Amino acid sequence: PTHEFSLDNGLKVIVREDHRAPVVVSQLWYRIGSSYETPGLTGLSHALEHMMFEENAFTTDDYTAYYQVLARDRLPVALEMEADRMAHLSLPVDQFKSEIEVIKEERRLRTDDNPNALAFERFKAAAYPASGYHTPTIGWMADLQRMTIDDLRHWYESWYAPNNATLVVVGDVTADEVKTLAKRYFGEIPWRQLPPARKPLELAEPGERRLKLYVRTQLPNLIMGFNVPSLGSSENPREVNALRLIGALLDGGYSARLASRLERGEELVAGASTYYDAFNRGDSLFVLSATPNVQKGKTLEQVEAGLWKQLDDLKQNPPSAAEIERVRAQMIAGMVYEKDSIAAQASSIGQLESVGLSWKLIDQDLEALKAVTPDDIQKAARTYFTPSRLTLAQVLPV
Amino acid sequence: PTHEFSLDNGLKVIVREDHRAPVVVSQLWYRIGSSYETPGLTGLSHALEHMMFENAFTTDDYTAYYQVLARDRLPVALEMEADRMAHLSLPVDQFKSEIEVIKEERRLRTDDNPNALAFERFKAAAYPASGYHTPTIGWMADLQRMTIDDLRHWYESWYAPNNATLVVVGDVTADEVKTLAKRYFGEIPWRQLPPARKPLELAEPGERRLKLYVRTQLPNLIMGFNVPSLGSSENPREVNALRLIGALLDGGYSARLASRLERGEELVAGASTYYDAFNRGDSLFVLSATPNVQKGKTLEQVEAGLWKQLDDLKQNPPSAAEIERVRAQMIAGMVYEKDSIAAQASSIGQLESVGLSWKLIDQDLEALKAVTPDDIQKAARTYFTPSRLTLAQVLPV
Repeated sequence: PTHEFSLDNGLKVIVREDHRAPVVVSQLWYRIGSSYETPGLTGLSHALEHMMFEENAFTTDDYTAYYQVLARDRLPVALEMEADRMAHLSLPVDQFKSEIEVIKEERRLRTDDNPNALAFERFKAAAYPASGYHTPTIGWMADLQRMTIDDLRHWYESWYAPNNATLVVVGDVTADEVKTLAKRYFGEIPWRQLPPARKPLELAEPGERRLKLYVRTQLPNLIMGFNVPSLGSSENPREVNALRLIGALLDGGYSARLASRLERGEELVAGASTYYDAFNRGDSLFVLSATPNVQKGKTLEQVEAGLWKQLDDLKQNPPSAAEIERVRAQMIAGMVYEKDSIAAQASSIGQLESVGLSWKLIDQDLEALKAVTPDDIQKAARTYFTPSRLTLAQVLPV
Repeated sequence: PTHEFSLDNGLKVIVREDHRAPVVVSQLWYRIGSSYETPGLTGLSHALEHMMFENAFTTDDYTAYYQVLARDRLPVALEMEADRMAHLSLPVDQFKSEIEVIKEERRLRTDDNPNALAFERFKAAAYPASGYHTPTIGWMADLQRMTIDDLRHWYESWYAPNNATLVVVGDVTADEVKTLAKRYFGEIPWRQLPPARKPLELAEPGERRLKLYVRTQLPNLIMGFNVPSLGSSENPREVNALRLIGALLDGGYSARLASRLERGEELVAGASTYYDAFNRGDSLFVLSATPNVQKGKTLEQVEAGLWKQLDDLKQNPPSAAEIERVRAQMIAGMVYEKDSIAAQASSIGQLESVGLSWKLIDQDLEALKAVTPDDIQKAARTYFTPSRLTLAQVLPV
C-alpha cells in the first residue's frame, strides 16, 4: 500500500495508506545535517531549524525533519505551511539576535553543564577524525558565538530545496489525493542547484585513541567505540547486519552476555550497554558503555579488560544459533512493534531516504537479519573489534 | 622602506625597496587553506594550486605563489600572476591526470613516509573543533570523489583579488609597482567572499593519547599542547614566552633538552620542539623525541623525562642569564633569517595571510626581548597541562 512519486522540482513524495483511524502523519525530511557543516560554522543546521519555529522538528548529523500529526481533513493546511517553509525564509534580524542567545544558552545547559553530554562530544570528535561525524550538531561555542544572519540565510538557500527533500505521508488518505496537494503546494517551488554532498567516510583503521576526561560526575565510566561501516557505506550488507546482531547479543536482555557475564557472574560492571546505528549516510560507530561495580572497588582498567574478554570470545567462538535466534527474534519483535504506528513508519521512510537508502529496505530488513549466520558474526567481530579501530574514553569524577 | 596600498578591487600591495642588487621577489598570497575546507572535500586548496602550473605552497591558512626575478622580468611575472588570478582555465583532461598524481603523491609521501602519516593522525586528535584537524593534502576518500566542478568553485570563491596580497621586495619602487599592479591587476573585479572564521580550538580538550603502528623502525613520541597563537591571542606576551620556552628547550646544541636529556641522562637519541606562533587561529606547542635504545629506554620513560623538564619550568623560572643566552642566539638565527629578500618578503605575506599586520615584522624582536622570566613560568603553568595534551606513541610494526 505504499507509493513513490517525484515532482518536477525533484521533491520525492512517499505515501502510505492506513485507514484504521482518521488521522494522517506528514513529515518533511531535508538532507542537511551537521555532517555537511564546515569548521567555524558549526551548528548551522540546527540553528536554522530552531529558527523556523502536534508538530516538531529535529536535526541530526544527517538530516533535519519536520513532522506533524493530524486530522485527516486538515492535511491541506499542514502541507501548505510546510511548503511555506520551503518556499521562503522569514527571519528578522531582531528575531535572530534573540534566538542565537537561546541556542548558545542551550549549549551551556545541556552540553557543557551536562557531564555525560560533554564527555560524549569529545569522544565523538576523537572517534571520527576524517568525517563530518565529528562535528557536534549543536555547534561549537566559538562558532555559535560568531554565527550570523547571513550565514543562516545562505544555508537556507543552499540546502532547503525540493530536490533536497522528502515528503512522507501515512494514514487515512489516498495516494492520489496526496499527489494532488503536493503539486498544489510544492509544485510551484523551483529546483535549486545543490552544493556537493559527500558521504561521511572515515578511515578504516584510525589507530588507538584513548581519552581521559574529568567531569562533574559522581560515577566513573567507560566508553568504547569501534569505527565501522553502515548500510550507507558498505559493499557487504551482511557484515553490518552481523554487527547489529552482535549488539543484541551483548546488550539486549537479562540473558545477554554482558549482563550475565559481567554484571552478574563476575560483578565487574554496574551496568553496560551498546549502541550501533546501522542506518547512516556514511560510516558508523559500534559503542560500548559500562560503569564499574564501585561497591567492589572495580577499576575502569578492569572493566576494559572484561569487555575485551567478551569481545574476544566472539572472535574465538561463534555463537550458537540457539543464542542467535533468541536474540534475533526479539529484535524483530521489537521492530515489528514499531511497525504499527503510522508515525514510526513515516520516520522509517524518511530516515532511510535522507540517508541514501531506499524505503524498500524496511520490508526486506527482516529477511536480511535472517541471513546472518554464526559465521558472519564471528567474522565481523574479528574484523572490527581491533585496537586499531578503537576510541576509548575514561570519564572520571573530579 | 616598506609601503602598502590597496587597489580599488581590494588587492593589497606591499612593496619593500632594497637596492643592493637588481633582483626582485614577487609573491602572491591568497587567504585560503586546508583549515577552510569542508569535510568530504578536503584537499581542494592544495589541488587547485597543483593545477595552476618559480614556486608554490599550500598550508592550513594560505596559498602562496612566488618567484625571484631579475628586475626587468618583473612586468612579465606580474602579468602571469594576474592572468592566473583572472582566468582559471582548467580543462577536464588536465584535471583527470593531475588528481591521479596527487593521489599517488599521498600514497607515497604520506602513506609510506611513516612519520608524516603519524603526524597527520596526531594532528587530527590535537584539533577537535578547529579547521586545523584537516590535512592539507586531503584525505584519500575526499581525493577520490573530487570533481573538476569542485575545483572551479573553490577558485571562484577564494581566488579573488580582495582575498589576496601582492608582495614585492627588491630593487623596485613603490611607484613603479603601483603602476604595474594597476596595469595587470586593476581590472579584475572585487568579488564577495565566503565567510572566513579563525580556527579557534577548545582551550582544554582533554588528555588524549594515541598509539599508532607504522612502518618505521625507531619508536618515537609526540607531545602536543593546545595553545594560542598571535592570531588568536588577547595576551600576545604569553605567545612570545612560549616561543622562548621553545628556544630554551631545544634552541641550540646547548639547550636544555640536548644538554639534560640527550647528553646528561642519555634518555633520548634526539629531541625536538616546534611551535608556530603565526596562525590564523590557535596553535600547538610540539615536542618530539626518540628513546635511547642503546641504553634500553622506553617511550614511557621518555615521557616522564619530558614531563620533568616541563615541570622545572613551572616550578621556578629560568635565570635572567639563560634567557639572554638562549634569546640572543634565537635572534641571531632570526637575523640571519631576515636578510634574504625572499624570506624578507614571505614574512610579510604570511603575516597578512593570517590576519596580522606586516608592521609586525619590525616589531617582533622587540617583542621577544620584552618577555620576562615570570612570563615564562606563568605560561608553562597555564599551558603545560594534561588537559591540553595530546600524546602519540609511534611504534614499529
